[PDB]
Amino acid sequence: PAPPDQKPCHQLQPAPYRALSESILFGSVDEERWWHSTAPILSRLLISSNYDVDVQYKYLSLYRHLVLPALGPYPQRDPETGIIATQWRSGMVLTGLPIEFSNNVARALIRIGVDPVTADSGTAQDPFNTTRPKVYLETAARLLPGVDLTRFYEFETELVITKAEEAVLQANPDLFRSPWKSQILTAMDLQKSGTVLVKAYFYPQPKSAVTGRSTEDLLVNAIRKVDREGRFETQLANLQRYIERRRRCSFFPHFLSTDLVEPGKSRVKFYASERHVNLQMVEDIWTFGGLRRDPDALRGLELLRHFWADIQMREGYYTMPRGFCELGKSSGFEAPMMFHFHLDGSQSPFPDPQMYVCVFGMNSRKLVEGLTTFYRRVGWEEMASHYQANFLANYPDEDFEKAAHLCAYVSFAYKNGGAYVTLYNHSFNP
Amino acid sequence: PAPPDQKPCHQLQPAPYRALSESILFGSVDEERWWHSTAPILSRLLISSNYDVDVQYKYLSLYRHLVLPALGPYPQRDPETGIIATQWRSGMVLTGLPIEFSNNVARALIRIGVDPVTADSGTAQDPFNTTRPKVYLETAARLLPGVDLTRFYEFETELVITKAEEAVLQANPDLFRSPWKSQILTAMDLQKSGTVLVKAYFYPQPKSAVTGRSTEDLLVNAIRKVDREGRFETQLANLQRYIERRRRCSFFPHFLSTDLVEPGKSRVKFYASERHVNLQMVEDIWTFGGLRRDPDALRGLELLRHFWADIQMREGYYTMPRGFCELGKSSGFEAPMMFHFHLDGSQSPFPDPQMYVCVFGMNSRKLVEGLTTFYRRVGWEEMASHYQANFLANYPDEDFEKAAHLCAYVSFAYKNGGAYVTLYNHSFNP
Ligand SMILES: [Cl-]
Ligand SMILES: [Cl-]
Ligand SMILES: [Cl-]
Ligand SMILES: [Cl-]
Ligand SMILES: [Cl-]
Ligand SMILES: [Cl-]
Ligand SMILES: [Cl-]
Ligand SMILES: [Cl-]
Repeated sequence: PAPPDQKPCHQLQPAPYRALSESILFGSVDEERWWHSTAPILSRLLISSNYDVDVQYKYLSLYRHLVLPALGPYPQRDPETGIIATQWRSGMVLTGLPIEFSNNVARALIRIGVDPVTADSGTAQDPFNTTRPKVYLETAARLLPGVDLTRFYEFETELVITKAEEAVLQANPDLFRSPWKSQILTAMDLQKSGTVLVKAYFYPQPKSAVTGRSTEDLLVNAIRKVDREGRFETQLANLQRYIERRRRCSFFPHFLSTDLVEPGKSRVKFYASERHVNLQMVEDIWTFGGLRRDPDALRGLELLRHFWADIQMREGYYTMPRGFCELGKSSGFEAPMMFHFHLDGSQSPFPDPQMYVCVFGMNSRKLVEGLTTFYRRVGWEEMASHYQANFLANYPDEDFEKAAHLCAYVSFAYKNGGAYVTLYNHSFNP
Repeated sequence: PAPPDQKPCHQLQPAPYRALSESILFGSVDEERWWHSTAPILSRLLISSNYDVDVQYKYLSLYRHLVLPALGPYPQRDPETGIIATQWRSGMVLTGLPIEFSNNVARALIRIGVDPVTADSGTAQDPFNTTRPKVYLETAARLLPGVDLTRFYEFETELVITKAEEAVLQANPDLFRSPWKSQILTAMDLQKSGTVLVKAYFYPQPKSAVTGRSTEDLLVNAIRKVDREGRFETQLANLQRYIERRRRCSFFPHFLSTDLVEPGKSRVKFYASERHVNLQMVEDIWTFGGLRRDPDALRGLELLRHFWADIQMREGYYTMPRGFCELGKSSGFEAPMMFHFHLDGSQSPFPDPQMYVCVFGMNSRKLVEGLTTFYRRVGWEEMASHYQANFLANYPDEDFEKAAHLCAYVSFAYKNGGAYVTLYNHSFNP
């Protein structure tokens, strides 16, 4: 596993962002303000991760053309409270913003997470944001080669509410009281070659409310129905058997995601949240109750233990987040830990697990110091030396003694004898 | 005078053009087809002229955002004749296309000439294209720093028809029978630093038709009225005295152009067409009847003589162009020679002349061979070696035994002890 690139880039206006900024005519004030609040962070991420210049420009232009209009209204500041939020509170970030850039610091790859929204999203005209995500994926599909939507349609049919089911949730608003209303989210994985890999995420909590089927049964029946070839059947069965063991409760099946490629090559990730945030519970999940203890499983768990200590995670029993914690809102915010399970079409009996720890509310500078300690432990030299100062460079006017919102989640997997660490960070500067 | 850069670039899809092409969503089919027919030529021009990568992207993006929508309907092919034209026939090129990229091969600088048009331009809704150029310059002005429109307004008021005068030309179409209907044209000079210098050109032949004032009196009264400080007064007077000498006819005042900067720093170029295309007439104009024979004037004229022979220009008496010669139309096309006079605000008694020879209808490959001979004569080594193959690389599928439309005009001046040569070339690939 070749160590990740990390070049320094602290510049407040990186050259590609300026070059485009001085050339773009925006047909919307919102698109213009979004750009100036996020494009500098994207541009820095791209040059620090050592993407080629041509590819930097491809992606900043794509950001401009495809993403900006899908971000909807620019966030607004409350005069007296100072809190800055958008009317639709996205399930993608705890700040509720519809945009997030994530940094795979094991490979130096950037991903753009987008909750496609309109001015009507959240309001009476569209209270569950049904159509705009689809339109976004459809547009991405015609623009971007290799983007195959067959998996999205199959899951949309099973996992997203129909127009009648909406009416039931409008007529009777007591049946779905959660403010987390996002059904679909998107992600574009930006490869070094210029190719974009698109993923869709499905959150069927509203379909659950209207049909009386639990989130688990929806996810599993969905996956099981779409899986014609039965490539996921073994891993899925054993994940179910594990969720069964756990129910006989703190483990909660939450959502899934799928890639958008040829069906017989497609791969799904099943997400579950866990509220006992402690290292004995991580082992239980990581090893499926001690059933999955091959060398690779245990070697990864030893390293997971090192990671957990290095970033200084606190143990605890943490309940699902009450509302949101938007910019201006104060965080020491505590939330649940999370796992995805990778249904990969291999012959492995168990799908590969990936841990997501919510670090939102932990001092972000401190957290990144702990990560640096971890980068050194695994010999990621360039990243050890340069990442922290690139991290802080994205939040120029911010106070890092108080700031605990800059990193929201960190994920850990073990792939090819190596740690895989991804930071999900604050992607917005007013 | 430091010799011009010229790097080779023969690639059919240069990297910046691909990078943008794979990222742009076009809200118009016309903008999309325009882009694919012209952006490769612009991208090649920019890398051969050795512009920085960031600046290449600034300008290709600007092309995309500001220019593409101003090009109006994509040109259409006639099934039986094969001729390819746009409904509005632009006065900017003999092909009638609203776009032209010109190459200053003395400095390696590119300029974008644009005739801003809509789907309505030329038709009953807008037969003289009055508003769209203004809108373009106004948009460029808010986008681009340093663009000052005070000069444009002053000349627009004097030189472009009012809405009543239009009505007179519609009601009575016999009063203006010329198909050259463009009143305003634009040019963006792309500097190496990233700064864009915008010029406006004014063609008052229609205002002439409705007011009964000759083109000359319009141009001179216009310049004279706008010139508060009297910076142009001496050069203008002597140019008039010369036009007077010539009338007492083949010399014809045609149009002017102005830069768009601070007024007291502004500079105008007065254009006139000459139909005795021969070297004795060039001397007469160049030296204002033998009144302007300082060493710089005569040293430039010696070099002009070399240029004229090297590109193998044919002498002759040539009358103004009857209609257009569009793509698919056959050229050995003969047209008038042309001169501009640079009213520069200096203390010189005479404004600097610049010759424009119409080479449209001369074999373009042959012409560029003759230019290469000229580049060598003046020691422009890189340009001598690489320009021809960069020229031909812009017209990939074309036959260069017949092709005489690829270069339309070539201009010659003498600035700072050195030749200044600019090619005005075909900027479109179907
Ligand atoms: Cl590079
Ligand atoms: Cl429906
Ligand atoms: Cl149902
Ligand atoms: Cl803390
Ligand atoms: Cl460069
Ligand atoms: Cl008017
Ligand atoms: Cl008048
Ligand atoms: Cl010839």
